[PDB]
Amino acid sequence: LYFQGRSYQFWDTQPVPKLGEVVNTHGPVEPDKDNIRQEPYTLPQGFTWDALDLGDRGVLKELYTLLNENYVEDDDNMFRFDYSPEFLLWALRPPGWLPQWHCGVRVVSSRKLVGFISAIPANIHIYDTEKKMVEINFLCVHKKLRSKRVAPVLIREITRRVHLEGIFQAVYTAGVVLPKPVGTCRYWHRSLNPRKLIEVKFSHLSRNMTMQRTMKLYRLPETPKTAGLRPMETKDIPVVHQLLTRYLKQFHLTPVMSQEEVEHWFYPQENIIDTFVVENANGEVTDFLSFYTLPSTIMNHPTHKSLKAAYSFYNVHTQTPLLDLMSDALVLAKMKGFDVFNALDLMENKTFLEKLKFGIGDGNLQYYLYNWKCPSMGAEKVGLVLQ
Ligand SMILES: CCCCCCCCCCCCCC(=O)SCCNC(=O)CCNC(=O)[C@H](O)C(C)(C)COP(=O)(O)OP(=O)(O)OC[C@H]1O[C@@H](n2cnc3c(N)ncnc32)[C@H](O)[C@@H]1OP(=O)(O)O
Ligand SMILES: Cc1nn(C)c(C)c1NS(=O)(=O)c1c(Cl)cc(-c2ccnc(N3CCN(C)CC3)c2)cc1Cl
Ligand SMILES: [Mg+2]
Repeated sequence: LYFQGRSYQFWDTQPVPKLGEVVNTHGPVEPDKDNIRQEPYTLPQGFTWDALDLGDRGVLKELYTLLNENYVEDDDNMFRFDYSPEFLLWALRPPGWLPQWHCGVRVVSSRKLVGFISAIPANIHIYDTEKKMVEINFLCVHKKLRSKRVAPVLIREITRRVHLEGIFQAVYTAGVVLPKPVGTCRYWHRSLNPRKLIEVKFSHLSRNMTMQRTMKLYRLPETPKTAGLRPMETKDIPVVHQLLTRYLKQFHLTPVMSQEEVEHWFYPQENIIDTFVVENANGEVTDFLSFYTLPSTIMNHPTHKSLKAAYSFYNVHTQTPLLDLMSDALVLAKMKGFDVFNALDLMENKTFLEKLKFGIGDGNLQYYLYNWKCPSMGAEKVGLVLQ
């Protein structure tokens, strides 16, 4: 059985392994290029490239609107991600960000923004190799421009722009199956406000249960249990960096963060990123938990307009049991007004998902490397979370 809906006209031309090729080697698919195309790729007539300065508030709003109206939706068209402008700044301007890697497509005549793709730099540990790579995210084509082969042009153009800076590998996640996943993860969900989630058909009411009984089943403590939990502060930057660096060594695909990157990714910003640390009776920070804020717009519901979701980010345990840490994460999310807590089955997350009453969801998230041939891994060896 060859075809399963995709004969990969674009992807078969790219330096990636074929779907169903078993990989036993480790290394690049093609050599580092010593001459790179200087000219942007040709777009269809009436469209032009534009590098978006997200420090211009109006341009940031334009990107916000493109994504708010055209980024990831569920298959029944009830929910769409609603990344805030300030979130987008957090995700797209980490240390080493470049304006040319905020790659937009605009209509020539009206200047309307109809396409986007982004690269951010990251050091990536893949098995026994550490490479400088980029992370690709926020690939989006306006709904009215769909299936016109614009996505391959966006992909080739960010590839060129990244090659110009001397980087020849990338890491990316998507919901679609492409040549070739290095790992596959599943989304899991922990109800915090089950009433609302049942009302908007995110969850279903179980066979023999009432609304009041489902509320009781998912009821959480009013405050966390772990001794010495508190918000991350500036003084915790070094130890958070140390804890994460050491904790991530056990996995096979991880970021390798500088202290400035740890500051950027974890230092709390209201309604974007939350990090809590465990400072013990000695004064030592031994664990931390983190989650980011990503609501989804709710279409076609009479009462509820926004689904408030917290996403598990990086959780490091050395002295507090992981089960207790995540229990505290759920409590903190509840306290802050989240409707649901989402997590993937990567890292050690399978050790707590069922025990803490997460339900499995519909969506697979595929992890990919560009121009790096290595064996695939189980979800539990994946130690990388992209927003
Ligand atoms: C060294 C540096 C390298 C840097 C680059 C690294 C690689 C980066 C790779 C990008 C990582 C992105 C990370 C994220 O942001 S993942 C999030 C992606 N965004 C969305 O899902 C938002 C909603 N959907 C859309 O806006 C559009 O439908 C998109 C833009 C996704 C496709 O637009 P459209 O629906 O109008 O289609 P087309 O006619 O233009 O093109 C169809 C072709 O594109 C292939 N396709 C479809 N979806 C994806 C996808 N998510 N990754 C890679 N390829 C994808 C498809 O197999 C086909 O190719 P082939 O089957 O013929 O081969
Ligand atoms: C409440 C809700 N809102 N919405 C819009 C949805 C679909 C749900 N249901 S869901 O919670 O179970 C869920 C969730 Cl969050 C996300 C995805 C998904 C799918 C494909 N790509 C991505 N990304 C791509 C790139 N980024 C680095 C990572 C994101 C995410 C699928 C599901 Cl099915
Ligand atoms: Mg298109």
